[PDB]
Amino acid sequence: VTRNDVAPTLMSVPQYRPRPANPDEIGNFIDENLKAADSDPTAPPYDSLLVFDYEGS
Amino acid sequence: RNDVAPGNFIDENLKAADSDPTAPPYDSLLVFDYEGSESDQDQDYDYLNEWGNRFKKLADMYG
Amino acid sequence: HAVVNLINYQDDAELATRAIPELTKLLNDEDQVVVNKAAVMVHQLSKKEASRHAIMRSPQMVSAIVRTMQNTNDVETARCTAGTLHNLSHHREGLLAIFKSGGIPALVKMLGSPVDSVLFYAITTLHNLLLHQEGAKMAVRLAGGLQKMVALLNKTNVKFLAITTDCLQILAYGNQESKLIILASGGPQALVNIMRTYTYEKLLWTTSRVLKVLSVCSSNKPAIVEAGGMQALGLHLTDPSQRLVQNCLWTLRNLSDAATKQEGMEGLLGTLVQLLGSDDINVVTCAAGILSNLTCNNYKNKMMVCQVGGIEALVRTVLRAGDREDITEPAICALRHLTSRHQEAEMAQNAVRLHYGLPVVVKLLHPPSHWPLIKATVGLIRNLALCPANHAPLREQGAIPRLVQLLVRAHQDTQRFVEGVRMEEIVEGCTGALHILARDVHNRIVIRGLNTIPLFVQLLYSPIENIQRVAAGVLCELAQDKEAAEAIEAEGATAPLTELLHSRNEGVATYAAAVLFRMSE
Amino acid sequence: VNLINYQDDAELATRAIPELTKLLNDEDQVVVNKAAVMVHQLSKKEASRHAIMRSPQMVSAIVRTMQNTNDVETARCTAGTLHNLSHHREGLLAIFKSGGIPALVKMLGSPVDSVLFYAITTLHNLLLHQEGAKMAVRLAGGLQKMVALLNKTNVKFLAITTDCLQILAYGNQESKLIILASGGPQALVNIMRTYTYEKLLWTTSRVLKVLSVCSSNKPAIVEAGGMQALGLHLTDPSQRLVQNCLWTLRNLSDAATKQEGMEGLLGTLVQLLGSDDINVVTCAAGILSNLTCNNYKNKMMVCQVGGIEALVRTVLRAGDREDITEPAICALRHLTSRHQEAEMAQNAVRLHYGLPVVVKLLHPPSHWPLIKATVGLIRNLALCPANHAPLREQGAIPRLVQLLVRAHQDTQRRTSFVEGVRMEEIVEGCTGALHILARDVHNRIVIRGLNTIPLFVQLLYSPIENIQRVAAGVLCELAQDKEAAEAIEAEGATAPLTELLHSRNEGVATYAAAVLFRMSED
Repeated sequence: VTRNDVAPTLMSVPQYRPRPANPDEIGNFIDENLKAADSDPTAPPYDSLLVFDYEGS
Repeated sequence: RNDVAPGNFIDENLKAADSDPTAPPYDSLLVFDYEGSESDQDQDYDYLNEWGNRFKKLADMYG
Repeated sequence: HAVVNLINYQDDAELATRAIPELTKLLNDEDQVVVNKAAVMVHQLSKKEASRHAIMRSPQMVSAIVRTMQNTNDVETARCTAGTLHNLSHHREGLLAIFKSGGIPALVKMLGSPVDSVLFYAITTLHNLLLHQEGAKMAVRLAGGLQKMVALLNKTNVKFLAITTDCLQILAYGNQESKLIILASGGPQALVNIMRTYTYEKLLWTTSRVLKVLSVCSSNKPAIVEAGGMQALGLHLTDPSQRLVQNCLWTLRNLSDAATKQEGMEGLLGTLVQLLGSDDINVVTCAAGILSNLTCNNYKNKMMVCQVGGIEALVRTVLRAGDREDITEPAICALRHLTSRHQEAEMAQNAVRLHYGLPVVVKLLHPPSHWPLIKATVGLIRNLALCPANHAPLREQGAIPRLVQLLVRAHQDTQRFVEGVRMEEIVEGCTGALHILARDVHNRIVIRGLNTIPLFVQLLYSPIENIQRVAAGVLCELAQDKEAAEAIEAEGATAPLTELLHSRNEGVATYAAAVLFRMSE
Repeated sequence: VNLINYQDDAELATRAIPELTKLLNDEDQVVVNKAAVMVHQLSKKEASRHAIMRSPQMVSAIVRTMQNTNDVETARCTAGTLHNLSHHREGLLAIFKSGGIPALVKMLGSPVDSVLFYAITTLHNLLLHQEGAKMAVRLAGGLQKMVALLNKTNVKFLAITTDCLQILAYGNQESKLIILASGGPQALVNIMRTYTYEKLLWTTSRVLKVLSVCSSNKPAIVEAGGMQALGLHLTDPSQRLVQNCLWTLRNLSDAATKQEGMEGLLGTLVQLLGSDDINVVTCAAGILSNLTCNNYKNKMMVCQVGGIEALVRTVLRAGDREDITEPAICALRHLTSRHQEAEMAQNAVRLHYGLPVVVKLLHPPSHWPLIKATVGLIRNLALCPANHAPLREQGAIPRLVQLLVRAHQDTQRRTSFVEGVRMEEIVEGCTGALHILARDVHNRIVIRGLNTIPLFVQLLYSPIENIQRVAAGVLCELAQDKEAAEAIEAEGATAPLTELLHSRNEGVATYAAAVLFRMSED
């Protein structure tokens, strides 16, 4: 039939720092925070499950 | 099958409105109406001869 | 010999044909000692088949024998006359003769004789008549036999009782007045007594049948129960005689609806649960029905049935049953009763699931199932929902989709008693269930996810104080979520609901309140 | 003399049938017993057998005798009698019409082996040839008694029994359930791991196969150790045994993702991918697909037993056959993400010459389900920098953009599902593969040269967070270059990205703030 996406049972990885004041540093704030978004395992594509049901005759 | 019967004050006087024994659905009966759907080889009649005269004719036949 | 007999036959016969007239004339005499003697010879002749036929083939002879038997004051004579009839009683020719000669009323009268031999003869003859002579039932009935026969139920001869009770069965069958007479005569008690006193199979069986024929009566039913019928009949459920067992089962089932307050039902309740396992579907079907009724509004019985494993037995009953609604309905109702208003009701709700009841239960909601069964199934589903552990399962099986589907067809009709069930119940039924299912978040979603609110609120526009109560509870549960709480007032919620705050239903109120309340937050 | 003594003994039988009957009806238990023995011996002679088989009153009395009897001999006799009778169609119909099934079923509870054997065999014949026998056996409560018999040890008995179980279970839910409720899975599995009698093993697997389509037996069979037990036979010579296990294994597969100790199985499956039999390969590919879904230990193990190469070779050999390629490709996708061995697998696909065939599946005839899967796989393969160039040179970028455009136009013309797949997925999927692809400067150039920027920006206005994510994400990768950055700014991305900052999605906001920064970053 149709497939069903399955959420990745994480092993914990999220980690986004909050936007700091002193704009003289909001520039590197992104560099590291960005490396995080690229790492994020909770983003598609998700693994999928197809459900077979052949009973025969 | 005839049925047979037995500001947050809201969220606590509600816990009874849910657990009300005198509330539906009730049990019920179902009346059933199924109804479905001497041997004797004794030829001894001699006693007839020892009886009244009114039995003469009989005694004569059966001994 | 191969012929000597055949020669002596026609001979002894022709001789009898010659003797009858004389014996007739004698029986018609005024000197009762003559008649008394005559009666003796007649009885003797009646013992040899050749002599016998001559008598049967003689309306005057038989007529005389009858009169004499009923007017005589001599035991020895009554013994002979009645015995004679008894013997003729074994030939179709004789049964008719006895009948034409007015023997039935004379025989009934004999049922009053203190002499045991006369009673046996008499009852046996009537039995032969009741079984093979057209008119006997009505004649015996009209003659006051019923009262006479019930009156003999205090006798102890099992064989004699067996016959007497079978006579009652024959007369009581599908004849209300007869059954009413048997009652007015104290039959019920006398019968139950026999059931719990003797061990003769034929008598128990025979007796169980009169009870069966008596159990379909609105009047006798209550009596048999007060007599101790249920307990009594329960005693034989494990007898090796399958005919005794099936008959007790039928009777028990018929009486079942009236025994919902009887006690000492532990012996019975146990076996019945056991009987559900029988390889005989009819035994199961009966047990199922009996269980259904006995678990109706009697927390004590409910308790017992569970303690002995009724839940598994009933669930499996449903599974075996399949499409046979005559089996599923009582079985399902039994599960419904067993899953509420009693200590172990919590555990029951679990067991059903634990024995894979849910899948099939839900399935029974869909066709070919009928309304009487759906109404039952629905109620069972609702009770199964009181258990949180069943919320997910019931959803997965598709409970919600179909419930709502029913509520719709059901409602559209409470506008414009099908299959026996009145739709107003189906409405109160489905929504009632949905109400409890609504307790689970994911369900609420699925519930409103089918756009039900247009209906629910509109169900406040119902006079049926109960249909109301649940509609408020569905909302009271659905409004617990913001996105929905608003979609409720977006149809005209407060309007009716406000009023329903004054309703005389301690329920409808508390609900109607929390509904508006949350709705605006 | 053989056609002369038949009608003789037959007629001679019709001469004793009636009496024998009355004897079985006799009250003296001993009379009956002896009588049963006589009727039994009589059923051996084909002649007599037809006389009994035609005497409804005799049959009914035999059945009755069997169920009510207490003589282990009468039991065996009456049981046998019914059996010997069950070989002719009239015997079946006879035994049937006279309520023999329920009696037979009751007998399945006998401690007398001979009786059991007879009973189950009679019933079997009935199931196979008597119209109405199945439902009758279900009503009598046979399933429970039958599963209970799986406790036995006579292979030939078990054979029959399981086949009865199979016959009654096929397409019947209540039955499948009852089998389950009675611990069928555990019994069936045990057989599978204990006996070696082909016929039995095959039959038992056919039962399992039938149960495996049930939502309630599925988990049970898995939990009963079904996956592994079934695995034990993927090498057997009996192709029928093997194929049934494969089928059963595939139906169970979705419910076996959290199962431990699957090395062997996972191992055999990989091997089987090299079969000549399409059915075998297919099932294998299907099983591997599911088994590698969100189970990292499984993924790691497959990569370590030659899975990537095997899967690649299969996809290669399968050509247009999507029954093989979709699960295979999905497997490869699963194997290329979220696990310590992913990187290896990413290079593995390439080092085994899969990139070409993979990029190719992005083109017709390939259907949506397959394309979706392939896009996803290409995205993972793109995580490995050693795949950018090779992947680029296979013309994947131009094609992804094509699918992205068309699919997206579809999601737009539906404002004024296909083969299951919904274009919005293809949008997210393709934009996502371009986002991870946009890591190579050369690729950034190509993606940009296809005039994709304006479209990406548009996607920022998408309601679907994930699309928003990849759109902003690919935009971020491009914007790391001046011209690109300004071309983007000039497209009006500044406005939408700004608001995507107040997005509840961490990744989304980050990418947004990144572009807004990359743009203005002199």
